[PDB]
Amino acid sequence: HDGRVKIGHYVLGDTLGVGTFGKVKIGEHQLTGHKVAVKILNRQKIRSLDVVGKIKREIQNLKLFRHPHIIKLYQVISTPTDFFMVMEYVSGGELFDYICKHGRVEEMEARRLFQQILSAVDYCHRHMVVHRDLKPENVLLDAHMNAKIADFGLSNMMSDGEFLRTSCGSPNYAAPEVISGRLYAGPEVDIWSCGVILYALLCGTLPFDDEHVPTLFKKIRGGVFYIPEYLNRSVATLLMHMLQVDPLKRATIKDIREHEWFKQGLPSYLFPEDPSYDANVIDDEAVESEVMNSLYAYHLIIDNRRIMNQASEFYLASSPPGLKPHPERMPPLIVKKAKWHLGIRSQSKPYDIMAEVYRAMKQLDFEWKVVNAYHLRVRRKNPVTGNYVKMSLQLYLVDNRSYLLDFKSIDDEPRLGSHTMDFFEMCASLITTLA
Amino acid sequence: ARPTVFRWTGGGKEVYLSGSFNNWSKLPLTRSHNNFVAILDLPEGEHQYKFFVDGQWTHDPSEPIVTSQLGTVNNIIQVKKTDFEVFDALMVDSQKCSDPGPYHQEPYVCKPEERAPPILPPHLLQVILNKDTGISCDPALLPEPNHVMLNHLYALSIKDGVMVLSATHRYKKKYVTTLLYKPI
Amino acid sequence: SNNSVYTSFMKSHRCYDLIPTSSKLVVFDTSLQVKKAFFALVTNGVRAAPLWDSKKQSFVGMLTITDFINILHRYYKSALVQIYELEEHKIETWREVYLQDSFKPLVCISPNASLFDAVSSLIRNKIHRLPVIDPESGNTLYILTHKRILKFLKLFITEFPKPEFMSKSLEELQIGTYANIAMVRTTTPVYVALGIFVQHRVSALPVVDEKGRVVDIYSKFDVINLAAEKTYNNLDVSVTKALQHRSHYFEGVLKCYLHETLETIINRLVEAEVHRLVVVDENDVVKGIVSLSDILQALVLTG
Ligand SMILES: CC(=O)N[C@H]1CC=C(c2ccc(-c3nc4nc(Oc5ccc(C)c(C(=O)O)c5)[nH]c4cc3Cl)cc2)CC1
Ligand SMILES: CN[C@@H]1C[C@H]2O[C@@](C)([C@@H]1OC)n1c3c(c4ccccc41)[C@H]1CN[C@H](O)[C@H]1c1c-3n2c2ccccc12
Ligand SMILES: Nc1ncnc2c1ncn2[C@@H]1O[C@H](COP(=O)(O)O)[C@@H](O)[C@H]1O
Ligand SMILES: Nc1ncnc2c1ncn2[C@@H]1O[C@H](COP(=O)(O)O)[C@@H](O)[C@H]1O
Repeated sequence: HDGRVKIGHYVLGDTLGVGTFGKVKIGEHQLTGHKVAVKILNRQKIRSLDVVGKIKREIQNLKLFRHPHIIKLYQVISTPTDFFMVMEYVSGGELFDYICKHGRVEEMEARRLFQQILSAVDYCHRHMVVHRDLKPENVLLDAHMNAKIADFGLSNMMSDGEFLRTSCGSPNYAAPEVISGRLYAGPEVDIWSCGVILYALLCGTLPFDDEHVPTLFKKIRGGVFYIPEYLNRSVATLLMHMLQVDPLKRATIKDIREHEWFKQGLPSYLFPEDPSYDANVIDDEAVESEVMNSLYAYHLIIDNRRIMNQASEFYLASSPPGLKPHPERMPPLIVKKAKWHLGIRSQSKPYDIMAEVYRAMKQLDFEWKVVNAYHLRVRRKNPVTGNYVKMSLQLYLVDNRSYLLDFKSIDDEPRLGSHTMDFFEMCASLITTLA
Repeated sequence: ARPTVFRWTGGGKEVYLSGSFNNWSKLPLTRSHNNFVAILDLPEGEHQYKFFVDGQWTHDPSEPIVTSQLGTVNNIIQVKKTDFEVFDALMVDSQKCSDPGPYHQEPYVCKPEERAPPILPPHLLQVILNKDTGISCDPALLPEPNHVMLNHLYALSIKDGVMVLSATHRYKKKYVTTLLYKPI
Repeated sequence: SNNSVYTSFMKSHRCYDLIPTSSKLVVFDTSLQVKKAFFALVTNGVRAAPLWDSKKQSFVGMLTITDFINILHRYYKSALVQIYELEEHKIETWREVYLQDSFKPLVCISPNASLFDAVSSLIRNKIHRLPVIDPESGNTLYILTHKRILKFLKLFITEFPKPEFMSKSLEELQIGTYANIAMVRTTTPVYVALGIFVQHRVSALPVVDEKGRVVDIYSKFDVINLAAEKTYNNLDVSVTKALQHRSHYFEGVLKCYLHETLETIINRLVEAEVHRLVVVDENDVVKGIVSLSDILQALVLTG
């Protein structure tokens, strides 16, 4: 008999490539010849790096995900030595190879591919996931030239009040703060990478490239890149906004969706709140047994959601760039103004601040956990409610001579009292003691 | 079905697998690029196996070994029920790692390296209450907040012994920016 | 045919559906001075604020502009003398003298509770504000009003068949009060106007000139401008002088006719974002007042 390497009825063949974690091999069905992509993850190698939780979360996300521009995960086969991830196979290969072969991608096809990439990116961000490794090498193409993002890894979840500092990605596609090794929010980091992809599609070159690595990162931090004469004035402004050095000034998916160049020939089924989206995409919200293509109440929720979403100015405020005012607007106090600040600010030494924090907490009978020299997990038992109030303290650097102590509530387990009031009162006690 | 992977990482131009399940008979392994593999359907329990590389008996040193009474050194792999379900397998890999403590009123000792607090993210300075909402909108309304500034405290400078605190909290898909005027 | 379609709608929708995506809530500690609290309502642009008792560790009540009216009318003496009670009283000290022989517990709603329950609660307790408190965390999420309920219902009128009452006139349906209408003259002092809002518990007083025409309206909301302009110490001034600040960007008193259909009254109230309209006949003689309280009581509770 032949020594054919078989896994879950699939015959393993040539290696398609090596990702951030694991080896990817082609799989063809023993009976039909159906092609799949099998990512093999060595169990001991996962234990050796202590990224079990990362692999566990990576599998969880790819199972839930359902998007036409993200590589679909069919099944995971567990063996005593390895993990076999059976995925959707795409014959077209890397977008990087397509850009190289044609030298430069035409405006019509470049926009079509970018619209698909941004749709897949928006799906991840709405599902609290950030890829952190967007590049034409990680963007695959199907027989019908449709872009499907892949190589989830070097990626992490997005939680409320938390930031990500891990430096992930290739230097040419990494944002200025990743290069700098600074804390960041998830979405603007992926948008910078998409900006480089759009530049690479339309030009066939990188906006920030150099042989000398320190010069390359100086180029990224400076944000100075060539805008060739063949690029139209409209697409030039989009690239300039997406590749903005300042993350607060940087373009959002909402800004790109509104941009005149991006809007052209954009299908009505790619983004939410679009005429064809509600009719072509199944809402995750399930209300346990599944009933499809049979009469009866899911669409009633879809209709009700559409009315409320259409009714803007009712659920959200409209920031200003004649106009009737609201009858309940109240006049200014009499020529008086006030400004809010994030936290108590000190100009003294970092350990001088921390020593005062420990002295203030012990006088207030607080119980704390030392996570980092500048990061604590503080607790206090409320006497009336008989519950525990949890919060997180973190010292940051505002400027070279200026510091800040950040206060953040821990949402875990107050029916008798109030969780938000418990946090404010715990903060007020600490601020007053520090004087 | 119960698949078990037998991968020979070492060098060689000819590699055979011989184990207790094959009654110590030489099974040929197909090569890719210095990788001789075979996937076999095997039941639960301990299995003694060895490799026959280029006409010589050898073992994989990266795997457990059970030496026989006559000095026969061969590898052993124990098939486990947990090894076939991925979540169960990952559950074991977390426990096997074996790599913070209780709530204490003791201050943390100064770092031996001694280095600097992290640079404040620009996203946190985007104060929601310092922004104008427009005359037409209901004054109670606010714009959609960034997830990174949620659960974070924001305060006003103490005037006449009254402290004003604020934080943006999220209930389901909706957000609330609670303000509290509390005299000290 | 079913006239209970709006009743079934209110019973099916939770209070959560009305809460905005992003909104602000102002909370006051019961130990805070009322003058500071009334000034804080202006600087934050809010009419009402839930009260937090730190000793009991529970939400006790609400501080509205009605509390300011009640403080001014009870303690004002002259424009020559300071109102010591407004200048020195704490929220807790004021709540003790107001709830004396008339104590009141906290009237609230859960975000999981139906809107039918919220509308019923507002009518039964004769209130305008209703705090939405989550029973899990104990946090006050939003201050629910009549304006919010009707504007939400207005978005869904095209989703269900309109009942026969919508196509019927206000005279045939008899919605609103048409007897003993509380009004003020153009020269009426502010202190007098405050005395009528307490004695009658009404939210607005139409301003009528000596000839007999309704030039302006004096709402409970307009009273908070006395704190904003810091003109609360002089209540001898006329209501015309008190409303002089809004002379610009004011079309006039929003009125409605008895012959006009209920549907057009609701649309006009939702578009203007106001609490009430003055009812007049074809002859234009004032017939009465139609507030959202009368609208919601007729569309939700009566079927
Ligand atoms: C006719 C023919 O050529 N048949 C086949 C011969 C063998 C083939 C083959 C099929 C699968 C494997 C395989 N390769 C594995 N690599 C594993 O761990 C890794 C994963 C990723 C990397 C980068 C490494 C590594 O460090 O080399 C090891 N586990 C593995 C488990 C298996 Cl079963 C190795 C070779 C493919 C075609
Ligand atoms: C650096 N890029 C490579 C290109 C290559 O291998 C990688 C490592 C990278 O892709 C992200 N790999 C690909 C995929 C994969 C998934 C997870 C992690 C890394 C991955 C799949 C998934 N289905 C695809 O068919 C298939 C595809 C793959 N690669 C290919 C080369 C040619 C044809 C298909 C492939
Ligand atoms: N100025 C007024 N005079 C007499 N009744 C009024 C006046 N304003 C409102 N009402 C009535 O009082 C009730 C509640 O008033 P409101 O505070 O506007 O909700 C309703 O039945 C109104 O019709
Ligand atoms: N019918 C009306 N015509 C004109 N202004 C009104 C009317 N009803 C209320 N207002 C104004 O609307 C504002 C809010 O008051 P309220 O409607 O009680 O919330 C106040 O400044 C009132 O003077």
